[PDB]
Amino acid sequence: GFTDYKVADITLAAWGRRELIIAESEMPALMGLRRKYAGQQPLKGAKILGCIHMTIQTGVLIETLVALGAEVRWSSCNIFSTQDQAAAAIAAAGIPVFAWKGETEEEYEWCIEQTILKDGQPWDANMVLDDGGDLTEILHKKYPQMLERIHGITEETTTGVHRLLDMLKNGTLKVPAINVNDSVTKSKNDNKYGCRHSLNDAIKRGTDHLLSGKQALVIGYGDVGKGSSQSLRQEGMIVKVAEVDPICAMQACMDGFEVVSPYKNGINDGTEASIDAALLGKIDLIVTTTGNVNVCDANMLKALKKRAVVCNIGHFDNEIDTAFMRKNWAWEEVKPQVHKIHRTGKDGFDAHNDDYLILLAEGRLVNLGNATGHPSRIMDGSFANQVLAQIHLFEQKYADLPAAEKAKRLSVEVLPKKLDEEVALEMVKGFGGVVTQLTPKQAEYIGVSVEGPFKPDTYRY
Amino acid sequence: GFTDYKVADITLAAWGRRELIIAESEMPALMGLRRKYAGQQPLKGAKILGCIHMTIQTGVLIETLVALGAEVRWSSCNIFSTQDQAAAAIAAAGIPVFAWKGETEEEYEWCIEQTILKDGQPWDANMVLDDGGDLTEILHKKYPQMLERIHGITEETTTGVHRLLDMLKNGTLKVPAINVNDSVTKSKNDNKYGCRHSLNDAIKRGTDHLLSGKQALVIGYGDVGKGSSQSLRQEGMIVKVAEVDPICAMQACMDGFEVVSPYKNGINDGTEASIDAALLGKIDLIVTTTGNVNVCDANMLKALKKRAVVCNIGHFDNEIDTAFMRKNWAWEEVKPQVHKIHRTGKDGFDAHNDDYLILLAEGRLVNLGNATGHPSRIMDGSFANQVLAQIHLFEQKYADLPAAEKAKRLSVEVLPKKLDEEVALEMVKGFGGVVTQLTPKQAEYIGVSVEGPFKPDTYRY
Amino acid sequence: FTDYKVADITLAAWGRRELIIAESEMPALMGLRRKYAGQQPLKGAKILGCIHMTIQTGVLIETLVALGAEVRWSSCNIFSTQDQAAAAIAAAGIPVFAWKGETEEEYEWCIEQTILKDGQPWDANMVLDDGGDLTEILHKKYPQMLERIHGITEETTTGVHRLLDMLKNGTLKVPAINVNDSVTKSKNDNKYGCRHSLNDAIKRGTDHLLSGKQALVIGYGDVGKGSSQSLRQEGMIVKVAEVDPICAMQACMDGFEVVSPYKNGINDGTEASIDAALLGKIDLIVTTTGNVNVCDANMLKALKKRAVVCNIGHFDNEIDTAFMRKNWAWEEVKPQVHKIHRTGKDGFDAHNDDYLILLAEGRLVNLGNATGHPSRIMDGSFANQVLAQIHLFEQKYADLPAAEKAKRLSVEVLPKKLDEEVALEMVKGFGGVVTQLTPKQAEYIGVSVEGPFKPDTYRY
Amino acid sequence: GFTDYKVADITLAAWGRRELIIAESEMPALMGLRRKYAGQQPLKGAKILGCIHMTIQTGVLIETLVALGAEVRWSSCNIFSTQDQAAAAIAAAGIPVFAWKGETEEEYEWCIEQTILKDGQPWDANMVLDDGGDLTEILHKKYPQMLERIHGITEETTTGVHRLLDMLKNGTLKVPAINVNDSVTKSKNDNKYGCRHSLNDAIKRGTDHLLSGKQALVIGYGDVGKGSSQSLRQEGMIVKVAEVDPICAMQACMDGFEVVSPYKNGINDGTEASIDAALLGKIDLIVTTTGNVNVCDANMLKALKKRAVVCNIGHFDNEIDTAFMRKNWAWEEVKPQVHKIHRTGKDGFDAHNDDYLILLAEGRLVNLGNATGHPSRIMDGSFANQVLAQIHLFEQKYADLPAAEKAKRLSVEVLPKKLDEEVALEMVKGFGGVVTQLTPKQAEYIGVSVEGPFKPDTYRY
Ligand SMILES: NC(=O)c1ccc[n+]([C@@H]2O[C@H](COP(=O)([O-])OP(=O)(O)OC[C@H]3O[C@@H](n4cnc5c(N)ncnc54)[C@H](O)[C@@H]3O)[C@@H](O)[C@H]2O)c1
Ligand SMILES: NC(=O)c1ccc[n+]([C@@H]2O[C@H](COP(=O)([O-])OP(=O)(O)OC[C@H]3O[C@@H](n4cnc5c(N)ncnc54)[C@H](O)[C@@H]3O)[C@@H](O)[C@H]2O)c1
Ligand SMILES: NC(=O)c1ccc[n+]([C@@H]2O[C@H](COP(=O)([O-])OP(=O)(O)OC[C@H]3O[C@@H](n4cnc5c(N)ncnc54)[C@H](O)[C@@H]3O)[C@@H](O)[C@H]2O)c1
Ligand SMILES: NC(=O)c1ccc[n+]([C@@H]2O[C@H](COP(=O)([O-])OP(=O)(O)OC[C@H]3O[C@@H](n4cnc5c(N)ncnc54)[C@H](O)[C@@H]3O)[C@@H](O)[C@H]2O)c1
Ligand SMILES: Nc1ncnc2[nH]cnc12
Ligand SMILES: Nc1ncnc2[nH]cnc12
Ligand SMILES: [K+]
Ligand SMILES: [K+]
Ligand SMILES: [K+]
Ligand SMILES: [K+]
Repeated sequence: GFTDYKVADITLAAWGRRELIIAESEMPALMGLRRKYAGQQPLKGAKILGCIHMTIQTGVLIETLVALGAEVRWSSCNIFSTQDQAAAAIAAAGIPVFAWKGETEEEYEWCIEQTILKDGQPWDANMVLDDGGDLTEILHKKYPQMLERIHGITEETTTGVHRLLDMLKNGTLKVPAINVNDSVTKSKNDNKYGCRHSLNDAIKRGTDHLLSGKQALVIGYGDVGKGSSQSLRQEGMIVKVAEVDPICAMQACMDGFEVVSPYKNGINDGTEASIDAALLGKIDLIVTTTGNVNVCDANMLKALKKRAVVCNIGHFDNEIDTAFMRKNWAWEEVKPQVHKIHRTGKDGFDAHNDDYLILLAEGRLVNLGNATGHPSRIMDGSFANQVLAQIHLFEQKYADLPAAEKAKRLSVEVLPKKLDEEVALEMVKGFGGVVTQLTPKQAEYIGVSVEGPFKPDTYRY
Repeated sequence: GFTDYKVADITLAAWGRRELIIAESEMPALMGLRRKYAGQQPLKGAKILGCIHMTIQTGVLIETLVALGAEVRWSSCNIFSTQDQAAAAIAAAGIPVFAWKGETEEEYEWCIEQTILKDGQPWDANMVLDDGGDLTEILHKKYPQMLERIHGITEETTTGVHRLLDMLKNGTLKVPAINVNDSVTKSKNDNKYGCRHSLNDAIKRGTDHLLSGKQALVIGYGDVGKGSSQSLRQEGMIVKVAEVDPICAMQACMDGFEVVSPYKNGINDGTEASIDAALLGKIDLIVTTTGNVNVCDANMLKALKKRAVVCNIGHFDNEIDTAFMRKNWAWEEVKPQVHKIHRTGKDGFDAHNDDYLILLAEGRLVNLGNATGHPSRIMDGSFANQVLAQIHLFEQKYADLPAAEKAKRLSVEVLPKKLDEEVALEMVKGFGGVVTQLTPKQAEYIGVSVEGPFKPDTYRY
Repeated sequence: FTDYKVADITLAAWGRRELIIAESEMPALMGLRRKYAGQQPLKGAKILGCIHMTIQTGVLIETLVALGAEVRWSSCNIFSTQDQAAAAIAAAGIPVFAWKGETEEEYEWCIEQTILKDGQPWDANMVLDDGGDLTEILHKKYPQMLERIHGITEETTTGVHRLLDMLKNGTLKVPAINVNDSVTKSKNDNKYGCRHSLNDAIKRGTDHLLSGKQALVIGYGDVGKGSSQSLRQEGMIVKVAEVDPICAMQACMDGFEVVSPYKNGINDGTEASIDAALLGKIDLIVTTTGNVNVCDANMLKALKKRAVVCNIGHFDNEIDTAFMRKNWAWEEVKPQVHKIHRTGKDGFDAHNDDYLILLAEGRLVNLGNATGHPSRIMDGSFANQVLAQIHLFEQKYADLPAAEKAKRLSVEVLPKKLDEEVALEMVKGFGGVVTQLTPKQAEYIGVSVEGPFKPDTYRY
Repeated sequence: GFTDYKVADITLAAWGRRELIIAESEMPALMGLRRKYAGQQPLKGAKILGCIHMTIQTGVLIETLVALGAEVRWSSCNIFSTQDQAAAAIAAAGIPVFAWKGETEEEYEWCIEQTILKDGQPWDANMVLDDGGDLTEILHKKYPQMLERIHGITEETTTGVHRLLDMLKNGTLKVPAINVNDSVTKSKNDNKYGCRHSLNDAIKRGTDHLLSGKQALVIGYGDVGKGSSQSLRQEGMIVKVAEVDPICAMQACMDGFEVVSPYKNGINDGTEASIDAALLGKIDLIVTTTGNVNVCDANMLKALKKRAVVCNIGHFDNEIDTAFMRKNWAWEEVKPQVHKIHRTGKDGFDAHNDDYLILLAEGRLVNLGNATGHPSRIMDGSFANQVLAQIHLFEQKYADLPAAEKAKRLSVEVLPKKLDEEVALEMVKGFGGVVTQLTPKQAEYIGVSVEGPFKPDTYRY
């Protein structure tokens, strides 16, 4: 009689299990780790708080951690990203999970709290796995005593790493962390190619709009913006790219994109006069990818072409001034996570009004909100890194170390390149790719071991 | 009465000057450096030994250094890469240059020595600009006393940087260097997009082969191999990629390439039996991009499809076992830098034999050997970095330090990210791109200064 | 009003919301609605319609109605209905018999409910068909009804083939317009529609990464061309099979390796003829041919473990699914997604690794596992349908003297001038601006400034 | 003692022959016709006037017609399209050819005349092969008596076909013609894919400009415009497309291009006010592809961005108003077939003026003028069709019919689909493609013969 969970519909469990069994065949690096370490049980004694999108892919990560000996308590890190059949299958396996698609903000907080508390008292957690830093933030602000027992944080995504680095800079980070994002088999796989697969996927499921021949503006051209621009361009959109980083803008130009600013001369003075109204009046689709605040602002929303689609694929919804739209314009739900925003006014709308925007996932991460996020074979790389980072920090046992040794180890680190390569090798074999072996003379010639690592730590790929 | 040069044909100078004037309009970063620094003359007193392909683009580099106060003596770093109209225009401007297309190895060594020796004695050089490390090697081995007076080396390319780091670890490097290669506006501009532009260019000029629908094998998937693979795929080739680095192989898979090895199970035991004969007998074009030795070896060459094209776009011709082909097979020159290599024997050939390979540029860098290398607007980035690096090491005056101080200063460094971004900004403006400026609130939100730098040094782009 | 059968009438409001959006995506269709509503050119038309009951078909239906027609509608595929579209049409008072997931028997029942009203043949006088099933039932089972019918407007390649065989045999009883071969249909819908919707359906069904994986597309006509591009743009390594060497030449020039599932291309019915090495490397096979058994039993036995199998041609007999029902065990993953266990027929190991994934039980995959073509592409096809319906209805074939009937009993396409007028409205929908020839320029190339701009021989 | 030719340099013949031998291995359909028909000499007694770009590819066509029994007298159909080594190799083989790169207009006419006249009298020609209709026109206008002996014309290109169809409409065409252009293995191969290969090739050879990230305007989107647009887009240009045909414009939208007009509201009223100045002011490259007159007019040239490249890949140079530019602006030759046009006036130019355009090949066919036109493997399809068309008409012997029978036989027709398919099969096999054979049951199912043809004649591919 297991009841230590909360999900939308437990009867979806059999369906979730069927898709988990498929996903395992799409995840050779993660499953290779499961088979490699199952006998050693390197996570025996680990008690992991996890906060990441409760998808089928996260399901395979959860069961790998458990198979290596960990206990876990799990929530999603976004209100719309849970796949309810994934959550059901995890709960039906006797694993505490608190997640459903379509949580309210209040419910989202409650779900994180259900992982932190067991039977009304703080759980004796000793490890954290996080995506975006929400669970990390709640622990440091509301449950600081628990961090006295926690050996480390393994953080999934660019935004959460930024939050960790700010805490470290400020002296407020209480436990060490591994930046899982900046493994090459994560950042340059998940962040870029994941969004390539899943951005156009989400726009199609939400609107079924033809994309070919239409105009797109992508705000940002980091890993997520590069992959997002590709997602649209490969469908035949005419893509323009905005950037504040001239190196990233240089890449956009060389990649065949016109680089433009929403603001005249690139200068936002906060008034409508600084908006490039002619440019925005021609845009059919705007996608924010920055990790920054208010990069699709109210004046931009006022100027967009009628019936433009607006969405965000960065971690948080404040990339888009949705608060402005809630205050001033009338929202018509088309179907879950698809809203028409009628720019004619606040109090009601004409069902046949033509002056509206279409907002996807209420500005939340659109690939997870309106589709299923990244595919299993991409998340394979990210979640193999997650498992290796959990093992490394749990084995280090930071919480047990004397104070002077803790001080040596209070940092935010990445996994060694050798492990990055071993993850990548299993991914390549999943495609049937064959990696060539250096001869001894060739390895000597370029100064590497036949076994790698093959690049210096400075290398950017 | 200027005679301090050696070029193919001085009457080509007018043509070269016409193309330099065009190249100037395509190189806004370099020309902005001219405008900003000409009055300050930051290279007054600099005496630069330069060794880099004597192209039109290098001409704009040379005249920028001169305009900023330097004296130079120049040679090419490859026997086939000079553009004779560029060499003549430089010589006609009264600048010492020793370079022509189609040098012999002996003539190549002689041309570097004419830069080192003025009127039969060592020139009082104090700066070095190099591409591949050949001039750097000759100074260290044959003219070590000249390095006592030299403040620095600015090294252009990956292979050259590797040779500098080898000297550094072995204690044999005598002066500090700036690794120009690893600016992002160099490595992820020049090395990649430059080869994208110029690889298919050179193959068309040399053979005029249709590439669409034919089978290519690219050896390597670093920056050069990435750009080379794109060069061929965008023409419609079916491109397969070989790699020893699993992370680079993972990128090739995700980029939509099949990853294969010339060797059964990737195991290169040196026998004919290890060659995947079925694979190589399907290949119409093989391109080496590795910076490594013998990656298109004798047994691969024996197995290639009849009439396959063989070429190299890494720095040195030993990527391909051309020595084996010289010893065993008969060479028929089609035209300069295009040879049919008849696998029927050494003593002569049937003019209508069908069993031959086509080798481009005798295995030397094919984009420079059979076309004109990278275009001006791409080399703008590389050569703006070269000029900033020359100013930086010349201002630092390493040669004037005491022995104790030199030891603490001897290093291989990259330019700071702020300068990398400033180069990028000028390139983007050259495309008409408009970079957005952060608001103060946005800059505070992501933790950067509004003027940049916008990324931590760990960032890979 | 009860003259309908849909899955769930309460989905009507949602369907109406999506119709209002689709109208903004269909400028050609809505321009026709606006130009002709006053003249009511379809007043008196009674149209039997058999085509995928999607949101896009809904806008087509309501354009016909807005021009004066009455209609009775069914879907031409058991899996292609969008239930919210069908509910919206039924809620508008329009007879529609269609839901997602019909059995074959329900499929036939639905078409019969359009043909019969109150248990006797409806007084139909026009037909709109997609694939020829409704056309075939009328000729075989209700030939008297064709006495009153002025024509058929047929949507798709397979349906046109069937019309041309009847005309050659002398069994076609009413004239037809081949809507498929308008350029704004064939070279828009058949190609770019599959480009948009094939990778869409495979992602919805499996959520598989496609980049880096190996695909085999069988056929390189308009659907194979668009299908190949749908996969290649995702980063698949796509190989193409063809029996037509001209289409094969295009596949080569477009950057694809052209291969055959059979050694030297010879399909002699033996396992020995299968290129097992080739098929053992394929992660995805898509059939696009309109032919029979082009992914046969022996190919299915030879495919790489866990390969995805689907069909985007009109009919499911492109794949030998009957063989798979007879011999292997089907595990439903979710609706229209089945694991087919090649370990035997009775039962399966839930952790078996030797299975295929079949999408939509071999039926049209873009419609079965996603929503088919997007509104802005279907705008072109369905504007041609409206013009074709108008033309044949105005011609009044069933009312002509027999000598006039004999002169008009044929299968035709719409004139090129109308094809250009549909395209112009599509281009304006993108914000494109077409340039007007000057008089000197028109004279130089020998066209009217108004068009048509190409001879009828032109292939685009 | 063979002197019946005129070429630039007969000593280039050995080089021409090496390239011909390579070309033969790239042209399997054409070489297969040599083998299939050599024994039967189907062209014995044929005397062919040939007028088509005197390239290496035309050399293989010429020697195929001779290998099947024909005599020929040849000229080029453009003043810049000849490869002088091809012309030399043909002359040295004893074949009358009159063609060199860089002819004047007067020399161009003289060369056609030398094919028509032998020893000062009309040659006893009985077949015509033409590219663009210039030879056809001269025959009909100046030598009409010769057409009483000619069995037919085989015309290569769209513009020539239009000129034939005009004559047929007016009743002035004197002999029947094969429209070679409209074989699928010609129009959808040569016109489209040939320009894909060779347009960016010629722009690189002429300017060495980076194309990635720059703005192009392509006028026309028929077969040449489709292939030209792809040539630029695949290099990373941002390509805009103009059309007068809404169906073709629809295809450009769906192919991912923005469709624009040089004129406001698309209305070309001949004034400067009609020009979309903001559009033209941002274009780096304009390419005319139409076969129409003055589609890049004087007001467009005045409005173009400084230093834009201007070129034409349609058959005739009047697509561009170069006459306006000769009459008003100063031309500066960069190198052969590359001119800077200084918009500062007619009376000289400043060597450092920035207000110029770059014109390639003086407005003539840019792929043939600045590079080598289409590659051998593409011209294989076109010229295999030419050979079959020559046999077809020659074996039908129109010139021997009475006038009343000629009238019924006079037509402009395409080759039957069966021959088109047979050419295509040979092209596919040259790539190593394997075509599948229908079973009897499948052939019956779709209503075709196992041997084909596989499509109705209405099919558009
Ligand atoms: N939805 C997903 O599946 C997914 C996956 C990975 C990461 N993410 C999230 O996406 C966001 C971006 O991640 P990333 O890895 O690409 O980070 P990144 O740093 O590589 O890229 C962000 C880019 O935004 C640019 N930018 C910032 N402010 C801008 C502005 N005002 N205008 C234009 N450009 C601006 C920056 O210059 C930078 O290049 C983060 O929130 C990250 O956590 C989402
Ligand atoms: N021609 C040009 O214009 C040009 C431009 C820049 C650099 N280069 C030269 O190109 C070479 C490569 O430069 P880079 O910047 O790409 O270096 P890189 O280190 O980024 O890439 C070289 C790649 O080769 C791979 N490799 C090594 N041995 C291999 C083998 N046996 N088989 C397969 N792959 C193997 C490595 O794993 C690596 O990824 C260097 O010589 C560099 O100087 C040439
Ligand atoms: N799903 C959709 O939305 C959609 C859209 C339009 C048409 N269709 C259907 O798709 C099918 C194809 O339509 P089309 O317009 O592309 O037809 P098409 O005639 O243009 O193409 C079919 C191609 O298949 C090839 N082929 C035939 N038998 C083959 C075999 N055994 N192996 C390999 N290739 C073979 C033919 O040579 C031909 O080129 C028809 O059934 C049509 O009605 C589906
Ligand atoms: N250079 C080459 O190698 C090569 C190869 C084949 C053909 N050609 C020549 O190229 C030209 C085009 O041939 P094609 O086969 O593409 O013909 P096409 O009829 O298929 O296409 C020309 C297109 O130009 C469009 N057009 C006409 N006037 C226009 C205007 N004012 N503005 C915009 N678009 C306009 C027409 O609508 C048409 O679609 C002809 O002269 C042909 O002989 C050149
Ligand atoms: N499918 C997925 N599961 C978990 N985290 C993700 N981030 C992006 N896609 C994801
Ligand atoms: N055009 C060029 N000039 C100088 N060095 C180069 N390296 C690559 N291309 C080059
Ligand atoms: K997923
Ligand atoms: K160059
Ligand atoms: K749809
Ligand atoms: K050529």
